[PDB]
Amino acid sequence: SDWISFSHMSSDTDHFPIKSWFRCEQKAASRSYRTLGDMSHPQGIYEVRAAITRLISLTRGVKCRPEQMIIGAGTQVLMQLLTELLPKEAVYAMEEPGYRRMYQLLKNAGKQVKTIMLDEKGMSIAEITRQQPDVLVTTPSHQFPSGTIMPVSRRIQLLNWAAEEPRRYIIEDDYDSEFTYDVDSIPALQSLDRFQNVIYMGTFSKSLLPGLRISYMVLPPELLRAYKQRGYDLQTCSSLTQLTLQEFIESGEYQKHIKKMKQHYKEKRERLITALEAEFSGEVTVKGANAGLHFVTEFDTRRTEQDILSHAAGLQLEIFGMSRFNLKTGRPALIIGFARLKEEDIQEGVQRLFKAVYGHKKI
Amino acid sequence: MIDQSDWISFSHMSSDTDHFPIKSWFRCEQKAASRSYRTLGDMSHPQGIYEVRAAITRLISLTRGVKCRPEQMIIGAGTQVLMQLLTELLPKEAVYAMEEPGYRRMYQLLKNAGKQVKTIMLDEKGMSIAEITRQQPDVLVTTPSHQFPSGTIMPVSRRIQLLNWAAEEPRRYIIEDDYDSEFTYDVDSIPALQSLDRFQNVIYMGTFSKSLLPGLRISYMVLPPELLRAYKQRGYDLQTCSSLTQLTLQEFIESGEYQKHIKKMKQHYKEKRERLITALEAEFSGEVTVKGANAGLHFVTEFDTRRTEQDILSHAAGLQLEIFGMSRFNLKTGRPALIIGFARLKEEDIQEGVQRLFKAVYGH
Ligand SMILES: Cc1ncc(/C=C/c2nnn[nH]2)c(/C=N/[C@@H](CCC(=O)O)COc2ccccc2)c1O
Ligand SMILES: Cc1ncc(/C=C/c2nnn[nH]2)c(/C=N/[C@@H](CCC(=O)O)COc2ccccc2)c1O
Repeated sequence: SDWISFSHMSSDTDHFPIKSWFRCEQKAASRSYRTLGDMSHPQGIYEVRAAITRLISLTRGVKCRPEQMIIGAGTQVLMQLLTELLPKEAVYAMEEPGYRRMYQLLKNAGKQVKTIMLDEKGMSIAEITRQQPDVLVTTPSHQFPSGTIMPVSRRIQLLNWAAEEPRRYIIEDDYDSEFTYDVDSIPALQSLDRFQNVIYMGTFSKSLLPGLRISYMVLPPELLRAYKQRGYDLQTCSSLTQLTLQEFIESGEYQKHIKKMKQHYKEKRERLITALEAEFSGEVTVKGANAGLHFVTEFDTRRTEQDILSHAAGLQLEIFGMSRFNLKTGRPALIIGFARLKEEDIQEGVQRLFKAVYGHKKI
Repeated sequence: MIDQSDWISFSHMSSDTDHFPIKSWFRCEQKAASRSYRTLGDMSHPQGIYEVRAAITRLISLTRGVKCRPEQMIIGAGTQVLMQLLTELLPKEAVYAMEEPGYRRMYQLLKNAGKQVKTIMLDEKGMSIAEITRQQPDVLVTTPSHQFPSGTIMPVSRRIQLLNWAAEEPRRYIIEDDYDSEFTYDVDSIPALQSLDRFQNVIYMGTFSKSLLPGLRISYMVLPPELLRAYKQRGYDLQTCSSLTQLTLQEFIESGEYQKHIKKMKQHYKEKRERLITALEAEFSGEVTVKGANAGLHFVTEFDTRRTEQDILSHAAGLQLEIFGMSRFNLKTGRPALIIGFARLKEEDIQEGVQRLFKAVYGH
């Protein structure tokens, strides 16, 4: 195929060390084959949880005991489980724009879900305070999709809000947090909390592969108590997959991989920005590009988003429109992911985009 | 002394890691990866990769006569996630009914979702249609190929009474849980209940987690059109089975490795069951009643003994014999009945195992 991907929901496969991953799986398998049908703790194998605990304490400042952690095949199963540990009449609140899939999950569960618009610092604490929800879903590292990084002041506002009344919860979806360009790392919301009002949720899908689904969540001890009272849950990650993750982490292959990828995506992001800036000269507006694996581009042009995307599809440019992320007019806005984008396709990538916005490039 | 490690297991909740072709599984995974690596980076179709679903569909039509299209099938990491999903596709206020004795874990899942769950006793033909029509549930959970745990194979005639019952009123459904259906022994090679479902009241539930790599959970669910339509209305589900685990399973099947393994295992289990039956019959000479064999990986033993089912169980730990009593499969009182599972039982251990059991039962 001659497709070029500006997709945010695909991941790199050319730079993921799949041979290392398989070697770790062989090493795990050799270490624990006798017990493979035995290590089935519903929360995840303890040592896997401890390995992830150590990792996210180092790289995110998350503080927690392995016993608080729950591993799962993907963020959806963990979220669904979460909605059953939280009070059943909890009013939820989601960033708009945001993760519509999760919006739909909460609606389908019959939950009330308020939509909290963004401002320059991320999820609006004014809309939060006005609408008085019980549970926040927020993406502080790199707002999904707008790309805004929640500054520390706004984190503190959200935590003060959770702290002012019993039984308010912040679900911190730290998706896309493994990378930070032209700015340093901000400690996680969970890390700043002087209390225990944050559920930390992380995923390995952006850093290993969507193909494999591994996610986890760190419960505040009281939601852990409700979880432990259930008595019937089964782990959804295969034991060998968990042990492979453990070996991949404790061998150092994981941290080696992230470091190399941090450099790769930084240079890719820079070059892709320069190329968008030369091709569009000033008629592109780029925002949300200080972290994560995508940013936003707004375009000064006359066609609809449904049209610009319909042309790009014809021109074999995989790209998505910002309208997809309304939970529910202006100039067209698109999501440029660059995780799957080959460096050698950057120049030809913007062209096709510079042509999907209308149909040409006369110069 | 009394070697502490010398445990013999009669437990049903197992699968012989020893006998699984682990190297063939990894070679299939490697072949899948060579063919499709540039595809792991994509998002699986939410139902599961089509070609995986198609391979499973071809398999279960051959091996069970299930009649379905890959389009109807939903892959998931274990039966529980699929059952949770199912409870959300079925009407909120649906009234469920499960076999008693049965699978406590699914009972707990349903009750924790706030569902009314009826418990339905067995007769000689399995789940009691008479109790079903008395207690008036909407959705049945049943194990027709080999009732868990009594081991009764529901005969065609009772299958038809269930199908008739479901067709009589709107919003009835039959969940066919076809666990441990990869094995039958010399009788009752009867196809899936779903193969008779002229009116689309059946949801077929199958699983590989007994057949494949220990610790791996791959299950699937075949949905009738109205529930499939309800599933497509959601628009937000993410496939829980790793794409590469799906592609390995597909290679395992289409390379023939999967069926080769089942033929071998089936043979192994038929002989092990035979040898274990001959031994129980020799040791107990009629003071034992075996029922619920001819399929699966466990059967039931009723014992000719003044001892308590709980006295036998506690003496059994005292002999390093891991065994389970029928009493543990009540959801929520006479001759003692035990579940003999021979999944993780060594042929070396058959003669010792029944002799230990004889002293669990009688004390001498
Ligand atoms: C804020 C947020 N929170 C969780 C997830 C999903 C998590 C997960 N964790 N484990 N499994 N799934 C997503 C992304 N969702 C998909 C597309 C969004 C959409 O356009 O709908 C992309 O999925 C991935 C693709 C490649 C790599 C990693 C994720 C997300 O934006
Ligand atoms: C009627 C029925 N339906 C599905 C499943 C499991 C499905 C699955 N697939 N993937 N993930 N979960 C089981 C599980 N039974 C286990 C629990 C025993 C208990 O405590 O009662 C024991 O293991 C087995 C023993 C004998 C046969 C099969 C399994 C079951 O009984």
